[PDB]
Amino acid sequence: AVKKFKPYTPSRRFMTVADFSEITKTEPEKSLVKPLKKTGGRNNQGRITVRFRGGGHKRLYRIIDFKRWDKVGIPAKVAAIEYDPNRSARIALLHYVDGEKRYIIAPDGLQVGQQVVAGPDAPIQVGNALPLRFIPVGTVVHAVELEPKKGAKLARAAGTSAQIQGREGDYVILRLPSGELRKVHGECYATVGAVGNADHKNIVLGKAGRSRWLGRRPHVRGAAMNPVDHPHGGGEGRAPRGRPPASPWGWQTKGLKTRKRRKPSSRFIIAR
Amino acid sequence: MKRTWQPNRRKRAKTHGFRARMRTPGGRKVLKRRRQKGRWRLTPAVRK
RNA sequence: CACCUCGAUGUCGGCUCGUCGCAUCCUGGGGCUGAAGAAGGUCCCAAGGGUUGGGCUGUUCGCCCAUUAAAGCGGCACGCG
RNA sequence: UGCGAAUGCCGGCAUGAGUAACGAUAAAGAGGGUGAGAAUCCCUCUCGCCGUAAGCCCAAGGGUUCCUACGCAAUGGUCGUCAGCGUAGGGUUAGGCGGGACCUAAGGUGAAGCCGAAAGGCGUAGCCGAAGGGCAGCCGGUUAAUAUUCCGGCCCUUCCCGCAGGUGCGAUGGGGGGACGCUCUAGGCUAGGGGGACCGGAGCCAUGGACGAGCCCGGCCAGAAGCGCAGGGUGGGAGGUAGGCAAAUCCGCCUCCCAACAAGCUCUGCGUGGUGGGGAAGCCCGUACGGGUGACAACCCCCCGAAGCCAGGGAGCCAAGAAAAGCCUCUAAGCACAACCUGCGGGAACCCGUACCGCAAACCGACACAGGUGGGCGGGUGCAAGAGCACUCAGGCGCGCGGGAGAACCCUCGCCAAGGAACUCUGCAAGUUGGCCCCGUAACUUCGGGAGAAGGGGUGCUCCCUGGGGUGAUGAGCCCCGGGGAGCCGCAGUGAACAGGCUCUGGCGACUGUUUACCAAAAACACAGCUCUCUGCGAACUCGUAAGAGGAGGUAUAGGGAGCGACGCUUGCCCGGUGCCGGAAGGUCAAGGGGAGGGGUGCAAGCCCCGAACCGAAGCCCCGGUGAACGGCGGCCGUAACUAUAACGGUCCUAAGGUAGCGAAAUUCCUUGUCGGGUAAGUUCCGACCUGCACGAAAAGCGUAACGACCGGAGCGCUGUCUCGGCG
RNA sequence: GCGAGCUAGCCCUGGCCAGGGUGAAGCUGGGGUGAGACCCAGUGGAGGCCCGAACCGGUGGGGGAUGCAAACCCCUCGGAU
RNA sequence: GUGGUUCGUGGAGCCAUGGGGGAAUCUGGGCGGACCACCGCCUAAGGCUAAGUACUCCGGGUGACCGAUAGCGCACCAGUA
RNA sequence: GCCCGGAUAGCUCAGUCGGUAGAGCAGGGGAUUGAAAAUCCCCGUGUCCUUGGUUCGAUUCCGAGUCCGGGCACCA
RNA sequence: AAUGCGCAGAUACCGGGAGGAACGCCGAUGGCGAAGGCAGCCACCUGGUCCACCCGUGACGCUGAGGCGCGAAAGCGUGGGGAG
Ligand SMILES: [K+]
Ligand SMILES: [K+]
Ligand SMILES: [K+]
Ligand SMILES: [K+]
Ligand SMILES: [K+]
Ligand SMILES: [K+]
Ligand SMILES: [K+]
Ligand SMILES: [K+]
Ligand SMILES: [K+]
Ligand SMILES: [K+]
Ligand SMILES: [K+]
Ligand SMILES: [K+]
Ligand SMILES: [K+]
Ligand SMILES: [K+]
Ligand SMILES: [K+]
Ligand SMILES: [K+]
Ligand SMILES: [K+]
Ligand SMILES: [K+]
Ligand SMILES: [K+]
Ligand SMILES: [K+]
Ligand SMILES: [K+]
Ligand SMILES: [K+]
Ligand SMILES: [K+]
Ligand SMILES: [K+]
Ligand SMILES: [K+]
Ligand SMILES: [K+]
Ligand SMILES: [K+]
Ligand SMILES: [K+]
Ligand SMILES: [K+]
Ligand SMILES: [K+]
Ligand SMILES: [K+]
Ligand SMILES: [K+]
Ligand SMILES: [K+]
Ligand SMILES: [K+]
Ligand SMILES: [K+]
Ligand SMILES: [K+]
Ligand SMILES: [K+]
Ligand SMILES: [K+]
Ligand SMILES: [K+]
Ligand SMILES: [K+]
Ligand SMILES: [K+]
Ligand SMILES: [K+]
Ligand SMILES: [Mg+2]
Ligand SMILES: [Mg+2]
Ligand SMILES: [Mg+2]
Ligand SMILES: [Mg+2]
Ligand SMILES: [Mg+2]
Ligand SMILES: [Mg+2]
Ligand SMILES: [Mg+2]
Ligand SMILES: [Mg+2]
Ligand SMILES: [Mg+2]
Ligand SMILES: [Mg+2]
Ligand SMILES: [Mg+2]
Ligand SMILES: [Mg+2]
Ligand SMILES: [Mg+2]
Ligand SMILES: [Mg+2]
Ligand SMILES: [Mg+2]
Ligand SMILES: [Mg+2]
Ligand SMILES: [Mg+2]
Ligand SMILES: [Mg+2]
Ligand SMILES: [Mg+2]
Ligand SMILES: [Mg+2]
Ligand SMILES: [Mg+2]
Ligand SMILES: [Mg+2]
Ligand SMILES: [Mg+2]
Ligand SMILES: [Mg+2]
Ligand SMILES: [Mg+2]
Ligand SMILES: [Mg+2]
Ligand SMILES: [Mg+2]
Ligand SMILES: [Mg+2]
Ligand SMILES: [Mg+2]
Ligand SMILES: [Mg+2]
Ligand SMILES: [Mg+2]
Ligand SMILES: [Mg+2]
Ligand SMILES: [Mg+2]
Ligand SMILES: [Mg+2]
Ligand SMILES: [Mg+2]
Ligand SMILES: [Mg+2]
Ligand SMILES: [Mg+2]
Ligand SMILES: [Mg+2]
Ligand SMILES: [Mg+2]
Ligand SMILES: [Mg+2]
Ligand SMILES: [Mg+2]
Ligand SMILES: [Mg+2]
Ligand SMILES: [Mg+2]
Ligand SMILES: [Mg+2]
Ligand SMILES: [Mg+2]
Ligand SMILES: [Mg+2]
Ligand SMILES: [Mg+2]
Ligand SMILES: [Mg+2]
Ligand SMILES: [Mg+2]
Ligand SMILES: [Mg+2]
Ligand SMILES: [Mg+2]
Ligand SMILES: [Mg+2]
Ligand SMILES: [Mg+2]
Ligand SMILES: [Mg+2]
Ligand SMILES: [Mg+2]
Ligand SMILES: [Mg+2]
Ligand SMILES: [Mg+2]
Ligand SMILES: [Mg+2]
Ligand SMILES: [Mg+2]
Ligand SMILES: [Mg+2]
Ligand SMILES: [Mg+2]
Ligand SMILES: [Mg+2]
Ligand SMILES: [Mg+2]
Ligand SMILES: [Mg+2]
Ligand SMILES: [Mg+2]
Ligand SMILES: [Mg+2]
Ligand SMILES: [Mg+2]
Ligand SMILES: [Mg+2]
Ligand SMILES: [Mg+2]
Ligand SMILES: [Mg+2]
Ligand SMILES: [Mg+2]
Ligand SMILES: [Mg+2]
Ligand SMILES: [Mg+2]
Ligand SMILES: [Mg+2]
Ligand SMILES: [Mg+2]
Ligand SMILES: [Mg+2]
Ligand SMILES: [Mg+2]
Ligand SMILES: [Mg+2]
Ligand SMILES: [Mg+2]
Ligand SMILES: [Mg+2]
Ligand SMILES: [Mg+2]
Ligand SMILES: [Mg+2]
Ligand SMILES: [Mg+2]
Ligand SMILES: [Mg+2]
Ligand SMILES: [Mg+2]
Ligand SMILES: [Mg+2]
Ligand SMILES: [Mg+2]
Ligand SMILES: [Mg+2]
Ligand SMILES: [Mg+2]
Ligand SMILES: [Mg+2]
Ligand SMILES: [Mg+2]
Ligand SMILES: [Mg+2]
Ligand SMILES: [Mg+2]
Ligand SMILES: [Mg+2]
Ligand SMILES: [Mg+2]
Ligand SMILES: [Mg+2]
Ligand SMILES: [Mg+2]
Ligand SMILES: [Mg+2]
Ligand SMILES: [Mg+2]
Ligand SMILES: [Mg+2]
Ligand SMILES: [Mg+2]
Ligand SMILES: [Mg+2]
Ligand SMILES: [Mg+2]
Ligand SMILES: [Mg+2]
Ligand SMILES: [Mg+2]
Ligand SMILES: [Mg+2]
Ligand SMILES: [Mg+2]
Ligand SMILES: [Mg+2]
Ligand SMILES: [Mg+2]
Ligand SMILES: [Mg+2]
Ligand SMILES: [Mg+2]
Ligand SMILES: [Mg+2]
Ligand SMILES: [Mg+2]
Ligand SMILES: [Mg+2]
Ligand SMILES: [Mg+2]
Ligand SMILES: [Mg+2]
Ligand SMILES: [Mg+2]
Ligand SMILES: [Mg+2]
Ligand SMILES: [Mg+2]
Ligand SMILES: [Mg+2]
Ligand SMILES: [Mg+2]
Ligand SMILES: [Mg+2]
Ligand SMILES: [Mg+2]
Ligand SMILES: [Mg+2]
Ligand SMILES: [Mg+2]
Ligand SMILES: [Mg+2]
Ligand SMILES: [Mg+2]
Ligand SMILES: [Mg+2]
Ligand SMILES: [Mg+2]
Ligand SMILES: [Mg+2]
Ligand SMILES: [Mg+2]
Ligand SMILES: [Mg+2]
Repeated sequence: AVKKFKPYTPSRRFMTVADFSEITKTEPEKSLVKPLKKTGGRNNQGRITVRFRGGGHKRLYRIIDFKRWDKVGIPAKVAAIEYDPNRSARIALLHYVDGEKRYIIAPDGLQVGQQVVAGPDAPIQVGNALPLRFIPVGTVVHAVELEPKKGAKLARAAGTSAQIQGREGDYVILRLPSGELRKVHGECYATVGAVGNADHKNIVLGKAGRSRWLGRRPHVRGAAMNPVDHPHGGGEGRAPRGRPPASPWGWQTKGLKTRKRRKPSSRFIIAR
Repeated sequence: MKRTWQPNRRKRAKTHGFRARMRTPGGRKVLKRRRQKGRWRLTPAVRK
C-alpha cells in the first residue's frame, strides 16, 4: 500500500507517500526521545565534510535498543508501532513485564499485542532475538550483530533481511541484503524476520521541495562547474567527460574499487 | 542600500575585545604591538 | 607599403542635416540614325531644380510590389555616435 | 652643493564663472509681534499634504542631541532674532518594567582524558551562553524636562524571625511535569468599531427654508475577595513488583475492583464588583503651550466584531515537530527538643538600565544624502472583500533659498482632423483591455487542465411588493444575503481612484524554483525521475600532521561519487588504442637475502672493499572482460528493355563502418537551396523535399498536455510609432 | 597576522504572510452489484494550485550620468503556504 | 636515511642522529679524510665555570650632524586629530 | 591563394634493395548442362600520369607540371 | 570442421555447497473443465459432474441482442527472480 494523488497540481501527478496504516501511536514515548544535533554535514571544524546537506524538518531522536541480550528471557508485549523520522523502518514500542519500555526496530508481520523475548531460549518467532548459533539454517533474520556484544549493525533498513546459509565452528554463514556472503560469529544476536515497511522503496518524492524536507540540498554536477572546482568543469558548451569520470577530488568513479585490500575482515568474506 | 557597517555592541567586544585578543597568541601580539607603539586604546572603544 | 596618430584619430548600417562633383537618371538644348509619324538608339551641350511610397534582410547592396518625368552615380574620416 | 619639466611631492593661488547647483512639483497667502537687521523666528487666520503614515508605542544603534536661560563667529546649501549650533544651569528615582544575585540552546569553554616540533588542536562531566523556559503591577495625577520608577488608590512576590496548626522531614539523586510541528478549525468572550428616538452639554437658527424627538459635542477607565459565565488540566482505591544504574510508599508493568461521554477537585480567561479616577464640543484664558469653565457632566441601550483571550481546545496531515530549571512527588545519607508543609504577624528586600532621536536632520550610507533598517498599534465612510484605492479623524507635516518671466530646447503630463504599424532591428513606447454578477467558451489533454480561453450582456437612482438568516423571544429595533415589478435623469451609472489587450503558429526548457550584489534571469544551474559505480561498518568518502570529527548515534529499501533530467516510445554496432575489473602461471623489476669469484693492505692471524648465478613485492608486460566507461561508427567502380536512379554485383581499408528516428535544423558552407503556404510584394516564419560542408540515441534520440517577464512568425483590436505634425 | 557587523552556506531560537478564488483525498447519503469496482450528490478543505497588498524580488522602458544615489527614481513587471 | 663543516655523492672521512643491529673497562676505547699497516694525538656517551664579546628602552659627553617641506612620524597635549 | 598524400592490367588495389610487376573480379578459350548460372582446367596488354634530371640502367631516386584526395584560410 | 574451452591444471571421477526451473516411470488412442487449459508429493479452501433412491417444490422451462466474467503463447508496467 502506498498513497497516490490526483494531478490537481504538477508534481502531484507522481507524488507518492507511505501508507501509515500500521502506525498506532502519534506522539512518541517521552522517556525515550533525545534531541539530535543536526550537522548540516559539517564536522567539528566548521567545515563541510559531506556536501549538499542541511535544512529539513526538525527531528527528535528515538533512543532505540540494538543490544537485546541486556534483557535475556524477560518477555514483553508489543504496545505500539510508530513513525520514526530517523530511519527508513518503523519502530515498535514494547512494554517489558518488569516495567522497562524500549524501542525495537519493527519487523515485518509483527503487530500490536504479541509477546516478544530475547535469549538462547526463545521460540523461533518473528520479533524474538537469539544468538545466531541457535537460529535454524535458512531463517531470514535482521538486526544482526557483526561481532558479539558490539550491537546490531546488519540489516536494519526498511524491508531488509539477512538469511542463514550454514555453520562453521564459531561462525555462521550469512547472506546479507547486499548478496555478499560473510561469516558471522555464532554468539551474535539477531531478531528473526525481515524489517518491513517494505514499500519504502516505492515512494516517489515528486518535487524538489520533498527532497529538501529530508535535509537534502540541491546537488550540482561537475560538468556544470569550472576547472577550479571540478575535474569535469569547463569546456565551452556542455562538453563530454573528456577523461575517466572523476569526483571533485580527482579519483575515478566508474568501477574503481576502494575497499582496503589488506583489511583483517577479508578472512571472513566470500562474495559481492 | 544596506552598507557594510551594521553596528552591534556585543559583536564588537566579542570580536575585537580585550578578552578576545588575550586568548589567541596572534591577538596578544596585537596588544604587544599596540602598546609598544603607544596607542591610547589597545582595543576598540565599546560600551556595554 | 607601414608615413602622423596605441600617456586612444569610437568601428558597420539606419535617422537627422546637408553640401559639393559630374563621368547626367529626369526636365531643357542639340548632331547622327539602319530617324515616316509616335516611340527609341547612340554621341554632344548642360549640375538650375527634381530624383516616390511599401514587402524581405542589421544590412550597404540587391531582389520584389505599386507608381513615376525620373526612381543617377560618386565625394566630404566608406560626411555627420 | 645649482631644477622647468619626472600624468614628480608638499603648499599657495588662478581658469572655467558670478557659470552649474542650492537635494523630490505636498504649496502657499496675509496679518500681528520681536529685533540693529525678517520671505525664512513667535502668534492668529486662510490654503495645501500624509493619515497600514509622512500619526503613536517598543527593540537595535547613537550618546546629552532632552529642558531652560543667554548667544549668532562658524555649522544650516539663502536668511536667520531660529536650531539638532556656542556658553551656562537643570534633567533620567522601581522588591513587581528590562537584565543580573534563576534555567538551559546552537556554540564557547573545559577537571578527567587524548593528541601535537613550539605556539597549540580535541575533549564525557562541569561551567558560560537568549528575542526560548521561569518570575510578583494596573490605572490616574504630577514636572520646563522622569515616571507601571515620585504621588494616590487598590493588589501582589521572595527572604528572615516569630507564633499556631499540620506531616517522618530531608537531595545536586529517582519519577511526573515543563514539553512544543503545519494547515484547517467549534463555542464562548475581550479588544476595537457603528448606531440610538435615550442620558448630559456650552451654545447656534446664518443666505431662501428650518425652534425641530433640529444642528454640534460627549456618554467611559483601572479595580482584590466573593459570586457568576465560558473553557483547559486531571480518573479514585487494593494487591503483586525482578524496571527507572542505591533506596522509594513515587513512576513503570501486571491483576483486581468502583468510576466512566460527566462529575468532583483544581487552573486560567471573561463579567460583576468595595473603592479609585477620568470626564467633549464650545467659550473665556496671554503662554512658544498648558490652564479655567462647561460639571454634582452624563456615564445607558442596541448592533458589528477579531487574526487576540479561555490555550496544553478540536480535526486532519506527514516532512513527525528543543533542552534545563522553577514546580509536584518519592525516598538516601543526616536528623527527627531537627526539618519541611499550611495560614497569620512583624521585619528585610541589593547591582545596572531608565534623558532624547528612533522609517530618521540624532541609526547605516564622508552630507540636515529622494537609498537602507526588525516587532506592535494603525480610527471613519464608500468602493464585492481587504492592511487595496479615494477622501478624511487623532496626530504630524509644505520637504532650510526666494521673486518674476511665459523663447528655443529638455523632463513628466493631457488632447488631437483623416489614416491606423505605413514607424522600427522589434508595436520599442504608449495605447487598448480592466472590478463584480450572469450567459457562454474550441483544438488538444497527462481528464486535473487548457479557462479569466474566446465572445457577450448587466451595473446609477426613485416608489411599490417581497424570501431567508444572526441577535434579540418565536416580537420590534439593529445588522447580513438576496429576489420581483413599475419608473427617473445624463454623453456616460465598477460616471472619480485602485483592477488582464486577445488569438493563431514554431524553437528551447517538462514543471514551482536558482544565478553573474552593481551591463547577461536565459535554452544556463537546480529539480523529482533513470542508469552506472563504489561501500559489510572502526563502511566507502571528506577535513585534520595527529587526537579527533562529519558519514551516522545511519547499516545495501543505507551512504558516497558520475552522467542523464517529468512523462511517452526508445537507446543500435565497435573492446583494436585508453581507462576500470578479473587473472595464485610466465617475463622484467627495488631494497633485502645470497655469496661463486676478484681485489687493497698486512710476516701472517686478520681487517676492509667489490661482487656472478640464484631467492626477491607492487608496477609494467602478458591473457581475458567491460559501452547510461574515455571514445569510434568508411571509400571507389559497375548494373534494371526510353532516359534517370540503382533493390543487385565487384573490390580496397578498418576495432567496427551510424540502426530507429530527425534533418538547409539554436547544426546547411555553397544559400535568399528547391517546392508549397502566408503577403500586392516574405534573405524572416510555417509545411515539405534530402545533396546531412559538418544530426543521431543518457555531453541522450524523436515526441509531448500544462507551465515561461525566454526567443521567432502571423493576425484582430487600439493607438502620436508613423504619414507629420499641432496645441496645451 | 586581521576579517562572515557586507556577502554565501549551515546550526540554535523567535517572528511574518490583508483579502479573494479553485475545490483533491476522506466522510456521509443515494444509485449499482452475488459481493465489488464504479457513478451521482452533499459535506469536506488538499496543493513547491490561482488572483492580489504587505513582504521578497528586479522583466521592459524612460529618466539620471561632476546624480537625491560609488547601482537611485518613475511607469511596468515576477513570486507571494 | 639525513643535518653540520669549504665539502652539492664525490676517493668522503670527522661531529650530530630518526630506524636496525649492537660491544669492550687500559692488553680498553675514539681520532690524524675511503681502506690496511706502521707511527703518533687524545680519553666519548654526567655537570659547573668569571673576564675579554653583543645590544641600546635609559643617563652623560662630543659633532667640518639637521634647523620647522630639514631633523625622529611628533620642537606645538602625537602615535594624537 | 597555402601545405600533406596518391596516380600500376578493363574495375578495385598490393608492391620495389635501381634491372624480368603481381592479387582478386571482369573478359577470352575449353569442360560440366537439355540450356543458363555456380563449379573445374587453361590464358596479362600493363609503354606503372606528363615532363625534365641522376644514373650503365629509373614504375622505383630527384626537381617541376597536370589531376585527385585530405587538412587550412586565425586576431580582423 | 572451425570458432570456443584447456598445463594459469580443463574434460572425465569423488566429496561439500548455492541456486532456479520442470516434474521421468506411472502415463494411455486414459481423466477433468464451458473454453483457454490442468500432471512430483502433502495439507487447507472451493467449483462442476455422475449414480443410487422416487422423498420435497410444482413448468419454476429452452434460447439468448446488448451488458458482465473467464481467456494458450507472445507482448506491456512496477518490483522480485534468473539454473537451463
Ligand atoms: K545535478
Ligand atoms: K561547459
Ligand atoms: K592607436
Ligand atoms: K542640375
Ligand atoms: K553614442
Ligand atoms: K611640476
Ligand atoms: K573666478
Ligand atoms: K550664524
Ligand atoms: K546642505
Ligand atoms: K532570558
Ligand atoms: K529533586
Ligand atoms: K473576580
Ligand atoms: K523614563
Ligand atoms: K493618498
Ligand atoms: K523669460
Ligand atoms: K521602412
Ligand atoms: K428579526
Ligand atoms: K486583472
Ligand atoms: K526532451
Ligand atoms: K525569469
Ligand atoms: K545559472
Ligand atoms: K552520530
Ligand atoms: K574499444
Ligand atoms: K581487450
Ligand atoms: K580495452
Ligand atoms: K648484500
Ligand atoms: K536539409
Ligand atoms: K551540421
Ligand atoms: K502565391
Ligand atoms: K509566394
Ligand atoms: K521566462
Ligand atoms: K485552500
Ligand atoms: K663529508
Ligand atoms: K666517533
Ligand atoms: K686527530
Ligand atoms: K688528538
Ligand atoms: K655561562
Ligand atoms: K611649518
Ligand atoms: K612629518
Ligand atoms: K592493400
Ligand atoms: K589479376
Ligand atoms: K540470462
Ligand atoms: Mg527528557
Ligand atoms: Mg559553467
Ligand atoms: Mg574557489
Ligand atoms: Mg582539475
Ligand atoms: Mg572536461
Ligand atoms: Mg567561463
Ligand atoms: Mg561543443
Ligand atoms: Mg558492491
Ligand atoms: Mg565605509
Ligand atoms: Mg593618556
Ligand atoms: Mg608607421
Ligand atoms: Mg592627448
Ligand atoms: Mg559632361
Ligand atoms: Mg551638385
Ligand atoms: Mg545634385
Ligand atoms: Mg523586418
Ligand atoms: Mg525604392
Ligand atoms: Mg573603405
Ligand atoms: Mg576610401
Ligand atoms: Mg562613416
Ligand atoms: Mg613648476
Ligand atoms: Mg599652510
Ligand atoms: Mg595653512
Ligand atoms: Mg557658460
Ligand atoms: Mg547658462
Ligand atoms: Mg540656474
Ligand atoms: Mg529644499
Ligand atoms: Mg510677516
Ligand atoms: Mg509668513
Ligand atoms: Mg515625522
Ligand atoms: Mg553618530
Ligand atoms: Mg532643544
Ligand atoms: Mg532663545
Ligand atoms: Mg549662513
Ligand atoms: Mg529642539
Ligand atoms: Mg544647545
Ligand atoms: Mg546575596
Ligand atoms: Mg578549546
Ligand atoms: Mg548554568
Ligand atoms: Mg524571557
Ligand atoms: Mg500619564
Ligand atoms: Mg518627554
Ligand atoms: Mg502612567
Ligand atoms: Mg516525604
Ligand atoms: Mg476589559
Ligand atoms: Mg464597547
Ligand atoms: Mg463598525
Ligand atoms: Mg448649565
Ligand atoms: Mg432666512
Ligand atoms: Mg428648542
Ligand atoms: Mg430644543
Ligand atoms: Mg471596556
Ligand atoms: Mg489505576
Ligand atoms: Mg528498585
Ligand atoms: Mg471537567
Ligand atoms: Mg477581572
Ligand atoms: Mg467644577
Ligand atoms: Mg491539541
Ligand atoms: Mg544544572
Ligand atoms: Mg500576607
Ligand atoms: Mg522614554
Ligand atoms: Mg527628528
Ligand atoms: Mg519626531
Ligand atoms: Mg517619538
Ligand atoms: Mg515601523
Ligand atoms: Mg525627524
Ligand atoms: Mg517621526
Ligand atoms: Mg546621516
Ligand atoms: Mg533638507
Ligand atoms: Mg533620508
Ligand atoms: Mg488608517
Ligand atoms: Mg467597510
Ligand atoms: Mg473593492
Ligand atoms: Mg494608501
Ligand atoms: Mg489638523
Ligand atoms: Mg519625502
Ligand atoms: Mg489622431
Ligand atoms: Mg478619429
Ligand atoms: Mg481599424
Ligand atoms: Mg515595415
Ligand atoms: Mg508594450
Ligand atoms: Mg496598460
Ligand atoms: Mg481551435
Ligand atoms: Mg475546467
Ligand atoms: Mg474541463
Ligand atoms: Mg442619479
Ligand atoms: Mg482600471
Ligand atoms: Mg528555425
Ligand atoms: Mg524553466
Ligand atoms: Mg505562477
Ligand atoms: Mg549582473
Ligand atoms: Mg539576487
Ligand atoms: Mg541590466
Ligand atoms: Mg537584468
Ligand atoms: Mg565517529
Ligand atoms: Mg543536461
Ligand atoms: Mg652480506
Ligand atoms: Mg610484479
Ligand atoms: Mg588486452
Ligand atoms: Mg550508446
Ligand atoms: Mg549532439
Ligand atoms: Mg552518448
Ligand atoms: Mg536534452
Ligand atoms: Mg526535437
Ligand atoms: Mg511542445
Ligand atoms: Mg519562473
Ligand atoms: Mg510626438
Ligand atoms: Mg509643446
Ligand atoms: Mg553575517
Ligand atoms: Mg551570516
Ligand atoms: Mg502559490
Ligand atoms: Mg499572485
Ligand atoms: Mg499575472
Ligand atoms: Mg505587519
Ligand atoms: Mg532586504
Ligand atoms: Mg528596472
Ligand atoms: Mg506585485
Ligand atoms: Mg649537507
Ligand atoms: Mg653534482
Ligand atoms: Mg692518513
Ligand atoms: Mg645655527
Ligand atoms: Mg616636521
Ligand atoms: Mg609636524
Ligand atoms: Mg585504375
Ligand atoms: Mg624519365
Ligand atoms: Mg466437491
Ligand atoms: Mg414423486
Ligand atoms: Mg491472455
Ligand atoms: Mg506470458
Ligand atoms: Mg520491448
Ligand atoms: Mg516483465
Ligand atoms: Mg524485470
